[PDB]
Amino acid sequence: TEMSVRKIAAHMKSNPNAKVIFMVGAGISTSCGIPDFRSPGTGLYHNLARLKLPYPEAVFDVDFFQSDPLPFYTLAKELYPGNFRPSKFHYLLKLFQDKDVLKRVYTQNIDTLERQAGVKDDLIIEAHGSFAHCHCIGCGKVYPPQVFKSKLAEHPIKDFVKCDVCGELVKPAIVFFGEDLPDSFSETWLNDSEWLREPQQPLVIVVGTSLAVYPFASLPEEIPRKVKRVLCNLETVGDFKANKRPTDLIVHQYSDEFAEQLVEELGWQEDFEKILTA
Amino acid sequence: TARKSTGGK
Ligand SMILES: [Zn+2]
Repeated sequence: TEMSVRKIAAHMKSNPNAKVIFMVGAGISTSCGIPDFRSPGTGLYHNLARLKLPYPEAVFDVDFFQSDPLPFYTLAKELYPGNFRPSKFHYLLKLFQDKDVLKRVYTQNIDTLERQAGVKDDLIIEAHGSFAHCHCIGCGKVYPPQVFKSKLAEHPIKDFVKCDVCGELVKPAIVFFGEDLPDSFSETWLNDSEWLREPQQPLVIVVGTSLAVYPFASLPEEIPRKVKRVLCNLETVGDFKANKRPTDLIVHQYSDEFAEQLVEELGWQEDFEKILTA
Repeated sequence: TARKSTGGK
């Protein structure tokens, strides 16, 4: 908590021109009202919980989708951008960009709240896709998102969108379990990895993720040993657990609390509050 | 290349 936040600020103040890569997961959007989807109940996933799946990851599993598209359709209705406000942590990413110390944010989330907080498209890698377009799970043919978004408004949701070439189901280009990740993910990580290998020391900060989903969870062990890694998470997970490095910094904090503490350790409160009030 | 999963290495 305290000392490791001081050490992060210590690194940033002693490497003022260095940039930071963030790698984030579902924990940074829980405060927004988006739960980590395996545990349903009151809130966003309420009406998903009623007619519920044979396994927790069924809603984002392409095999289950094939067998029954209605649970995902019901979930997607709640997840289109515009339903939620970005969290304090999302706005911290915008503050790092304003200060010219944001190299990239790699996100496992599909809520696009990094974008909605104002992070530039160039600096966001949406590793698990987004609602920006649709695709056939058979052809791979691409479709505009409106083909799908319009069905989401119907009462009830029935006659799911199908491919006009091969007749298989069409869905948003979100990466389900069982599907390939977008080319931009591997290609940009390959470039940022080379940049991490090139005396202003960069920094990688991993926030709010269990590091249980691959290949995204491979990224922390691929950070060079000469580059300091930070994990801000409720528990020590992933490569930080299995293969601790002496310079690793662990912050067992909620992500909004971490944002608040780091902002005022850096002395950036006044800029941060201006961002928060817009 | 890389496919999404809960398993891995
Ligand atoms: Zn098709």
